[PDB]
Amino acid sequence: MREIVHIQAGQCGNQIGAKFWEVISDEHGIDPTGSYHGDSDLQLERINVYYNEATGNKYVPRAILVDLEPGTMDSVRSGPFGQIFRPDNFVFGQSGAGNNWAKGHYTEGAELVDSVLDVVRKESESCDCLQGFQLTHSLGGGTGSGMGTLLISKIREEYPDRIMNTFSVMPSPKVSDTVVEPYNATLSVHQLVENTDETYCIDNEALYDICFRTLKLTTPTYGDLNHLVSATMSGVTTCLRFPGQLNADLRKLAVNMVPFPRLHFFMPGFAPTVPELTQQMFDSKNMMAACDPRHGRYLTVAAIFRGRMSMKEVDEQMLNVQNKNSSYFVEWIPNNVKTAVCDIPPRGLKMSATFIGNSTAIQELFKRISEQFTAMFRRKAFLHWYTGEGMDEMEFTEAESNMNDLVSEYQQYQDATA
Amino acid sequence: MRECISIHVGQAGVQIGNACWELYCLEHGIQPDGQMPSDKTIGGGDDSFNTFFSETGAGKHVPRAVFVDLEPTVIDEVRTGTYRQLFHPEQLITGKEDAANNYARGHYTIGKEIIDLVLDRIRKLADQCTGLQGFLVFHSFGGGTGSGFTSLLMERLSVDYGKKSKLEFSIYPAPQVSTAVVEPYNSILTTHTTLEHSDCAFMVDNEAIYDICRRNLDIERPTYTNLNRLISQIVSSITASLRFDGALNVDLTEFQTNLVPYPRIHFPLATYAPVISAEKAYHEQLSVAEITNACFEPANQMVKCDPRHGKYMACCLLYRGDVVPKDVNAAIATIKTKRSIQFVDWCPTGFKVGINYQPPTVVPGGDLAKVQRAVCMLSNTTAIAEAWARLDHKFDLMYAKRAFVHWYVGEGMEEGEFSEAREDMAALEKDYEEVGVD
Amino acid sequence: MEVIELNKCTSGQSFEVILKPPSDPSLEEIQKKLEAAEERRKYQEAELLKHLAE
Amino acid sequence: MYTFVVRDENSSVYAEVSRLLLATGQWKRLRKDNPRFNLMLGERNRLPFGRLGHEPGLVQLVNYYRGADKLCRKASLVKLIKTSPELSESCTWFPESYVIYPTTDEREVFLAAYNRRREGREGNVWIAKSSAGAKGEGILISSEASELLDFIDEQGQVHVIQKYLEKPLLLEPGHRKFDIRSWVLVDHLYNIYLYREGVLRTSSEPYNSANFQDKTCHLTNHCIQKEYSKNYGRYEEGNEMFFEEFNQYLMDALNTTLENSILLQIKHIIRSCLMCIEPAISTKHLHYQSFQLFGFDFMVDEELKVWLIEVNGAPACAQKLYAELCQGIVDVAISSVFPLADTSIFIKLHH
Ligand SMILES: Nc1nc2c(ncn2[C@@H]2O[C@H](COP(=O)(O)OP(=O)(O)OP(=O)(O)O)[C@@H](O)[C@H]2O)c(=O)[nH]1
Ligand SMILES: CNCCCOc1cc(F)c(-c2c(Cl)nc3ncnn3c2N[C@@H](C)C(F)(F)F)c(F)c1
Ligand SMILES: Nc1ncnc2c1ncn2[C@@H]1O[C@H](COP(=O)(O)OP(=O)(O)CP(=O)(O)O)[C@@H](O)[C@H]1O
Ligand SMILES: Nc1nc2c(ncn2[C@@H]2O[C@H](COP(=O)(O)OP(=O)(O)O)[C@@H](O)[C@H]2O)c(=O)[nH]1
Ligand SMILES: [Ca+2]
Ligand SMILES: [Ca+2]
Ligand SMILES: [Ca+2]
Ligand SMILES: [Ca+2]
Ligand SMILES: [Mg+2]
Ligand SMILES: [Mg+2]
Repeated sequence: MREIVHIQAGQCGNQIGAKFWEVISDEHGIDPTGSYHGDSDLQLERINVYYNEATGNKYVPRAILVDLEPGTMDSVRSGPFGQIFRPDNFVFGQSGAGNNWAKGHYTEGAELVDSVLDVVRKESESCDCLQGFQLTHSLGGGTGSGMGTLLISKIREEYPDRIMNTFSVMPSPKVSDTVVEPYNATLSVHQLVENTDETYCIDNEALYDICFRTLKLTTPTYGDLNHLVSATMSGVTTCLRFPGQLNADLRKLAVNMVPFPRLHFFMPGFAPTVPELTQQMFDSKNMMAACDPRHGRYLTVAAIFRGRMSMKEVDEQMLNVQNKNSSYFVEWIPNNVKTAVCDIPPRGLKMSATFIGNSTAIQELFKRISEQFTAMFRRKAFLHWYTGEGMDEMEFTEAESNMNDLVSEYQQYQDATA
Repeated sequence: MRECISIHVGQAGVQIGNACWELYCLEHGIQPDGQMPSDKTIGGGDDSFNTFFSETGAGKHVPRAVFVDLEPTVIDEVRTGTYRQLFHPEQLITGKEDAANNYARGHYTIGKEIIDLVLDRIRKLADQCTGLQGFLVFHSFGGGTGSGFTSLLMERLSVDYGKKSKLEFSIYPAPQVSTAVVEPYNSILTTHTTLEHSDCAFMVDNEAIYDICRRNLDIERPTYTNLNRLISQIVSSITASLRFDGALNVDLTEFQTNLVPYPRIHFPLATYAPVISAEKAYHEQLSVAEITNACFEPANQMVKCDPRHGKYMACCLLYRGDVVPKDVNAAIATIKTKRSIQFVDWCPTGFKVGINYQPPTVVPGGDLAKVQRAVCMLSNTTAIAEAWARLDHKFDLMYAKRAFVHWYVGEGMEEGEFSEAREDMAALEKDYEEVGVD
Repeated sequence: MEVIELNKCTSGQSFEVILKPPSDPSLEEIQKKLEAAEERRKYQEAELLKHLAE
Repeated sequence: MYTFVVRDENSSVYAEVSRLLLATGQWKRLRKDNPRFNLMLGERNRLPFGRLGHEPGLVQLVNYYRGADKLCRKASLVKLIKTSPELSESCTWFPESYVIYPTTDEREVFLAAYNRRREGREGNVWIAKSSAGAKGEGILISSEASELLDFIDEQGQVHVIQKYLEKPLLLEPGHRKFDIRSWVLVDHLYNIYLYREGVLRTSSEPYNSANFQDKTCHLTNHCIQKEYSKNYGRYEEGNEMFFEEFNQYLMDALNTTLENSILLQIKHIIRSCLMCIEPAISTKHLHYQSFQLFGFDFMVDEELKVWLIEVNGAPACAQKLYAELCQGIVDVAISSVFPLADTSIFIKLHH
């Protein structure tokens, strides 16, 4: 009754999105046919936040799957839960984007966008009171990057008073499978800076090191990387999906986490005793973005504990980490660490701890991308492929300046005193 | 007999109101279905408990209360709870999206859309009143609705009911159970806007309530139900004089004349004792002089402050149960010899005392133990300004950087209202100093 | 220590114990501030939809 | 480990306690307004006491007692003594004093006693003082009340008039004046610890009762002896005589000891002063706890009677003694609340 509309764009967005629905469907006891087969009834008290309810008590995800090529859309339909989605919500083209942000944003994605907004509008109109949107996508490709931010912009025009959240896979510091990723990511960041309320930054190199070093998967795959993300997306959305009152809707969470409108890029974390969890959740090696928190200060933090646990012990150890490392929390935002607890644990574990941090250390990620981008743009390398789709150079100059401005802002607040 | 209407605004206001009204029903013998066997005037009456309860021809007793929130999850519990039949749906008002811990959103954006239906539903209650005393307004400082919408309604109530009195029961923000980081903002803004419309406000810092429940009830992690049940006791002991025969505080006007010589300084400190755990099969009972002496220990106050470093302007002692005046004055004289109790030069050093022979009523299954004498003291001491100093300092640290201000400007409020509200608290902190300091 | 103004009834008693003697906006104004707040919001939405139209 | 904050950088005593706590390896210093501290070494004026004890999960301690100002300033101390039954306007160890305001004011009562003793031709030399005067200035000594009542209206801050001790004990050689300084530590349990080591702060010129003009012969402040007379430093280093030397002088020159002749009265005055305020400043039931180090200033007359002249709430130690005292502060007042990892220098005054 405070509904959210989920959108997934491009290959990465759709594969991450697909398994996010696997995780939470199991948590709410929904089976691939859409029928509920659970034990408790807190699985359904807030089910309508992510599921439309239908005929004969079958719950359909309020999800819209978007890509410019049908391939990855076919695997989703072939997957374990491929059958649970409303078939009218598969909006796909045939041309693809060629790893080109311009194609996704301006030419190929332009032809397909109105069809997506048609589906979005139909979903939103069946919402007692729409809350906001969440998008999953990568920033290094063409569709989720170029078209994904086009959808965001069109969505904000029809729904300017609604919250726009994203889970955004960013370029990684050392690994890359495409040459023009800096152009795609920088252009998309400029969009997110302006048109999202909360973005969770994920990169595959950090996702991978957890899989290999921690979970000891000797040969990790995108499938393993995506299960980590999906488990984290379940964690960060626990308070939206189960009865609580800390960060219960998208707006309240944004009011508590975003002190300044542009600094809305978050570092997620996940773990795995009560003193054990709270130590891990704060460790560098549990962040899904490749930024070290001890290189900056937290402006705000949102910790979420799941399972049966002494809330007394949790409260006590949360305070011990804050007071133990007081130097890493801005002194001009009092009580900026909020903790929530949910009794529903994730499957496989019994006590989870998901971490959402708004640290100025995130500037390191925007500086990596900015250094890569300038190295190419100073020589205009590969630029003709973008101006050939109709773009102007200043559109790159503006994108570079804005992310560089974003970096100075993070540092301006990284040094502020009381 | 003059009637009082209670208005519960926001989540805290609603959930506290529902504990109070449950507690009123037990004290008066009213059952969940509104039937009061003890009431012999069927379908009417001029009794003192009628100040809070209406009556229908069918013999039901209906609280003179209105519950309002900007989202329906909380008020729905009232529509579904033990005491659902008590209220007619007209008294329960729901928006659909709340104020998102944003004062400006609850006061300006959403408040304007709903303020007027709320006033109609209030007027529906006032129309049933032969002479209406005024309003008791339960709300929180930190919520978006509790701070934003409450201040809007107070402004309107000062117009639709210009002469009637308004009392607040405010929940002051405490980080150990707080929901939002911007609660200092919402607290300063609603206090500034409400100050000149409240005749007397009883603040309850959730920190104090939280630590009492931990110390004296052995609750390792107090919940809202634990806090509200303790709160409703202190509330009930304050409103008892309006619901029972007596000659002290029988009128919302008396609360101000007895406790507030200065309009702006209308925040009396409440101290309550004894709070004893019901898990103790028995607790060797306490004296009048001991519970009375406990009224001057900061660990029993609703707001942690040091009255020793301020001055009193008024003090009221509200006893419940086996108490007689001679034992009270014995406790007072002996207590004045061992305590630091300095009144202002321009006021008499004295205590107004009220006694109600009915011992405190407890909720079955609660953590509070049935006692045979309890006392609540209401003292207007300048030491309560410590709570303003704490809030103002937190407000200052965040506002120096304009942290979170964009959320309020985005709702149509001007940055100036921040400075304006803070300057008002700066004046109030200083007026408290001219009074209670040399 | 005087004990003045003692009153008694079946439900209890009251009295006072001296120890030592001594030594708003118009309704129209309200609306005009809520309308100026609604206008500021509408101006902000307008400048956003203008820039999105660009 | 524990955390503390420094809010009076101008504190010799708490500067070195801060240095001591960091040498601990168990204490970390944050900066002024980081509120997540265990210990506050706070400022001297308008210390925000209302913001302490409200940080969840943190036992917080502060090195000042709220309300001790009523004892640690002149106008305050006079009214406290005269209006507190435990201390009695008839108090014997406090020189007859009167609060007087320039331009609740005992100017009419002071002249009553003034003429009462010129009627008896007794000594009528009085002194006026206040807590605006520093660097040894603001104070005047005379025998004509008119000279001191005109001099106080020449000011604008409230001063106190007090009978000058015309017959003080004079050290020989020298025939010089002196005052004694006792440092006392009050922990969070309100235990009153007296430092075993005091100091006699000296005058280096013979005591001339004939003229009070030269206030190097009368005002024993370390200020005016270092800076306006050249025999500062002759008899003892820095005009500071310590107890073991003063004890030998008393035995050798008067057949008595420091303990019997002076120290018993000192301990009695300390107890009386701090126990009269315990109800109003104690923090044993408070959401934060307090300690504080005080400096008591005493004068000794020729009959070996001790008199209190003032109490200092923000005192400085003597350079030879900073190490010993400042660590006693740590073990008794700080590590008492915050234990570390694992004889005495104080005299505990019972009560
Ligand atoms: N004692 C007590 N405090 C409460 C209760 N509910 C909320 N609070 C406190 O009130 C503050 C949160 O404000 P709420 O009243 O929940 O918010 P609201 O009035 O519903 O306004 P919005 O939800 O923002 O629209 C926090 O400081 C909580 O600690 C309650 O039932 N009892
Ligand atoms: C010590 N720090 C080392 C961190 C190693 O970081 C990573 C991240 C990944 F996301 C992958 C990965 C995975 Cl897991 N599955 C895949 N399926 C198809 N491609 N692909 C992947 N990457 C493509 C580019 C490649 F194989 F060409 F390299 C990977 F191998 C290493
Ligand atoms: N009633 C009195 N009789 C005799 N001598 C007196 C006196 N009052 C003060 N004095 C002397 O005058 C000196 C200055 O007085 P006082 O102690 O109050 O100044 P002060 O406040 O600067 C000391 P500190 O620097 O330690 O705070 C004292 O050292 C004392 O020797
Ligand atoms: N975690 C994850 N990342 C992916 C996956 N597929 C592609 N990516 C990432 O996204 C980039 C390729 O973008 P892609 O989604 O294929 O482009 P698009 O389909 O046009 O939006 C590379 O940087 C990959 O690291 C996936 O299945 N899981
Ligand atoms: Ca085409
Ligand atoms: Ca169309
Ligand atoms: Ca009746
Ligand atoms: Ca009025
Ligand atoms: Mg609410
Ligand atoms: Mg002095």
